[PDB]
Amino acid sequence: DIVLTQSPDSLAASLGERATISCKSSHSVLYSSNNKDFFAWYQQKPGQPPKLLISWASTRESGVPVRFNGGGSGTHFTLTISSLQAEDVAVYYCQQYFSSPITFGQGTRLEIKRTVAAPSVFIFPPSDEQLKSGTASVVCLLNNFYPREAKVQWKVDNALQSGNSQESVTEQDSKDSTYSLSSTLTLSKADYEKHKVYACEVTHQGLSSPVTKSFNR
Amino acid sequence: QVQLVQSGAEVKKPGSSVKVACKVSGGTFSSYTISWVRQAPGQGLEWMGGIIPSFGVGHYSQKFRDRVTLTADKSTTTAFLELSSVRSEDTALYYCAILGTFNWKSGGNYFGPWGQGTLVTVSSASTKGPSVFPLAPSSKSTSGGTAALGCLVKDYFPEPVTVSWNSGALTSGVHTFPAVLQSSGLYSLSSVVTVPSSSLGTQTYICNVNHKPSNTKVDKKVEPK
Repeated sequence: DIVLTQSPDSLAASLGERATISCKSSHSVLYSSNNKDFFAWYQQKPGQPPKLLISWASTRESGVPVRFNGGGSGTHFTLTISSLQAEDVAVYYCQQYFSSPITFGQGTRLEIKRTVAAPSVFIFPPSDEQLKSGTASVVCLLNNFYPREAKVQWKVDNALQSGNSQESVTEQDSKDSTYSLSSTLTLSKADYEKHKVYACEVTHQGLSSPVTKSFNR
Repeated sequence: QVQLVQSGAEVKKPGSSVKVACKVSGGTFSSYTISWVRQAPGQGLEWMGGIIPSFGVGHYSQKFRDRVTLTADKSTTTAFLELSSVRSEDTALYYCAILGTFNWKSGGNYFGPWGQGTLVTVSSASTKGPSVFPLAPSSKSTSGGTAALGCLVKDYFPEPVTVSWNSGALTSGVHTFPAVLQSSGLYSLSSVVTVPSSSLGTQTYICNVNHKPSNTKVDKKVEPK
């Protein structure tokens, strides 16, 4: 089969910088008669199907900004994004449609590097409806931060928790290039009522020092 | 422009057969190749095969040839992907797309629309609808002119749930987190939205949770605590 090897696997670049993504095919995808390359570039944004950016190695599809450019021929191809903008965050895929089976590159994840932004930290006690059943979830929200690295630790009456919380992180925002993160501490109602102080301790490059948000039950 | 609309998300037990439908708008298969592409977690995009319904011919990749069959219903211009002997490893987003190849006869339709994707989950666990709990705003969730509130969508299976706010009227500031698989085998996610802290006494906020695999629809008012 024609194997497409994409480079790089991941990329972080500031707004206004040029991003370069490369694809190498194990066999030529060039049709000798018309000298057309049967090669395409796709962009996949979170929650959406891949969207065609470039066909025939270098033909830009309608609605695609002129910052997007495709080049190369035969076995070596490149996708160049000039003047990166926040909405360019996506996974980019090369594709060959010369010979069956159709094959795709493995994907290049593009991250936007913006200025460090500290999270706004918010905390939410369990709802009484949830407490009307035997469970209690405490949610710590780290909103709109960059970079992605953040550490969240739960303390209950100053005792560090392990194994009873779970984190989820959004994809990078397509407008402000930030992340958000939720940490959920799950306890039985019985255990929740034994303790008073529930604390989320947040450490992040954008904070003057470890910040902690808590509440008294 | 032609549009592809696929059937809804689905959970199927191991060893069962699975059918994903792909309705092609425009009333005709014309000379299109309907291809199917799998997106499994951590394996990018893989082409499974394609059918040219006008010629009654299909082709496959070696990986899927022995357990996939493609069909088309010409009375409804709907193409179907059929997976046999499903395994946990087949849990994936499945896309249909108008994608042809030079070596097969494209009709010139190498590029076409993609469908929206169909999440197929392969599991013995039974379908369970969400509990939806409010994440009430308070002094602990405001930062000056900015207040955060949300909904905790818990104890559901399978993915996905969809969350909108005020029936789609509120989009700015919305963050819906990826679901996480809990120790229970069930999924949980939260959806949060940041709004002006001054609106908290004036504006009503409703999270609209849709879980189609269980046909559960829940609208929960989120009030200040």
